Amino acid sequence: DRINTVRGPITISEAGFTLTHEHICGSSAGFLRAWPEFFGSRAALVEKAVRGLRRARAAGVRTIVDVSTFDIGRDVSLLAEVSRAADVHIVAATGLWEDPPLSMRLRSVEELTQFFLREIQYGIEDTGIRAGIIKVATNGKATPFQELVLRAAARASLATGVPVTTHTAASQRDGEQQAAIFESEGLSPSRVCIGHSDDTDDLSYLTALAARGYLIGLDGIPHSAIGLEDNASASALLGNRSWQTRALLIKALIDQGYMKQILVSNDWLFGFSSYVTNIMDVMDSVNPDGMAFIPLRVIPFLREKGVSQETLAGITVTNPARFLSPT
Amino acid sequence: DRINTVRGPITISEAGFTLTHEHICGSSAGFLRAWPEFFGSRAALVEKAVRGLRRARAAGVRTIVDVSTFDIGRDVSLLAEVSRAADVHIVAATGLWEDPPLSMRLRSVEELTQFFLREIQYGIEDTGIRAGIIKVATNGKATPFQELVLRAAARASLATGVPVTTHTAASQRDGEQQAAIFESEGLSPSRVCIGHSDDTDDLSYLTALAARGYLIGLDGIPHSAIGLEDNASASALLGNRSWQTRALLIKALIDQGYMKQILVSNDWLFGFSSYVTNIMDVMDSVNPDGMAFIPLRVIPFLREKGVSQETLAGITVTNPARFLSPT
Ligand SMILES: *[C@H]1CC[C@](C)(CC)CC1
Ligand SMILES: *[C@H]1CC[C@](C)(CC)CC1
Ligand SMILES: [Zn+2]
Ligand SMILES: [Zn+2]
Ligand SMILES: [Zn+2]
Ligand SMILES: [Zn+2]
Repeated sequence: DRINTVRGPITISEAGFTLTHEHICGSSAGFLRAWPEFFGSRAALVEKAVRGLRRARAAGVRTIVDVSTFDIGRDVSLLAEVSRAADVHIVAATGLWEDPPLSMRLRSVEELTQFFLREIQYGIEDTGIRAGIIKVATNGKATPFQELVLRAAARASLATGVPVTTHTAASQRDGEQQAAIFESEGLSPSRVCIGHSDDTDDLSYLTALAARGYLIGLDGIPHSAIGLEDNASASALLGNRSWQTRALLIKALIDQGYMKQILVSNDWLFGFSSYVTNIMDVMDSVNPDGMAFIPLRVIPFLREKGVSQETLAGITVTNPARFLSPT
Repeated sequence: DRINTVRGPITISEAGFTLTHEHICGSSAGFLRAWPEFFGSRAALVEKAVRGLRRARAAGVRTIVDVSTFDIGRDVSLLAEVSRAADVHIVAATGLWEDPPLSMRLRSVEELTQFFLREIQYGIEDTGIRAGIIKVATNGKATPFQELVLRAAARASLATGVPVTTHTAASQRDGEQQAAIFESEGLSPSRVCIGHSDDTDDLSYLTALAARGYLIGLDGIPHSAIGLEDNASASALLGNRSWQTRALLIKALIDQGYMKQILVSNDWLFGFSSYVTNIMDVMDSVNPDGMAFIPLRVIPFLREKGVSQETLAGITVTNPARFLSPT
């Protein structure tokens, strides 16, 4: 009956309009602490995040799910500060992404389960802030360690009811192996969002996942390097498909009967140290609306394409609440 | 005229008997903060380190150089606590080892130089504690990023006078490429210790480095899996050469005229999360003396083999002071 946020438990009705895959800062463990000048300063990063979340709140957003893990450099004290100043709920994540250090990569499935359970059930570091989601990742066929991470995420979710959300290389159909591993541990697909699924146009892949009961994360809608001229690093990161092409996948899944299984987000950030220098400036030039892009641009676009206000409210309010509520 | 420690500047004469390659904890960035239970508890790790350093101090040690970097999970607040409780000076390190995260691996040589200079000239995180050595690493041919790290370490040392110490795969003669890169930046070999050099018996490699002026780090003397039965992970980490075989390299370099260029250490730790679970228990069974192994076992061994007290005092007191004193 309660979702954990960086400011404590909230009721399901308090979540409201929820972006289910976002980041305050995409970094690495300990990096903001050791090298804040990379972001100008910690205070500058806080100010940029607060301004952005305030603009998102003005556009209707009430909650974001920050799916930054330990190895994305999640700083829940930073999240708590930004959430208080902007009056936007923030759900924090446990799990591991694609850059775990040796001290994680050498661990067993049982050890990883203990760590994920620590952050869900006890707290993150010494903050008492508890994670409300488990984030995992593959980029193609799972490494042996990533198989353990997926299994540990399933075990932590089975013990707590907290959902799992994934990073995929969608064009490699990673979600199929992720699903197989999750189901081998007994995890219900209704507890799992297969993310970055808007990175592919393969409807046979997307509907294969949705038919089994998975939630489908169409979470990078504004990610596009169309127009960026001669920027190889931005094109490799953002792709050459338009935001409209990504957004139309929302309509496609609605038209196939999966409106209750769609989760939509921007996968935006306010600082970004785990990629090339100045990528944040490039991304901000692509999408000045930042996290407000979903309510300000995507929802009107889909309404114009014939999607009802009621269905879009179900996707942005009802589905995230059903997903995040521990079950 | 001063060496920076985790408790502030000390005079050269205060350093005394110095172990030049040690670790309080071999971990990963943020790991002790996020998962202290891996070590039992933070307090248990502190207590184990204080007991060990007190036993080292009783055996004659006055200073250790903790060559844990950012990506070894260096916690200078932990080092400061242990150094105060044990009355042993601890010199902290900057640099990067073999497990840098994406936020480091994507950086330029200029950016890395800024980061190393930050930790030497300003402070580590928000602690005001300044590093007194720069640690770098290769395992075979340098990766492109490791080339940048070596160059940035050279630049930081050229600006500050602080020395550089390296991790090598000694049997692959890494020190030769490390030397080439350092010298291409104008760094004096007298500011560089090529470490893990006791991992090889190749005198042609060791003397090639010493002839150019490098300091030679014979820093893992008690590392041996001889006697360990059927432990593949311990054998891969520690090797099958005896501690006596490693220690006799000290005598070999003395006999070749390099007594002033030898640095000796244990490469010991009190916690170790970046390898297999329970490796610390295995290592402690191999060498119950821990960091006291050099004064309690190696120095008497070399005296029995004909090395003078005066030469061993030069190696353990004079050489570390000459190396660490900024120049
Ligand atoms: C909201 C109304 C229901 C549809 C039209 C699907 C029938 C989607 C938009
Ligand atoms: C101390 C005295 C000098 C030697 C014998 C090298 C001549 C080493 C031991
Ligand atoms: Zn991702
Ligand atoms: Zn993301
Ligand atoms: Zn090493
Ligand atoms: Zn070491």
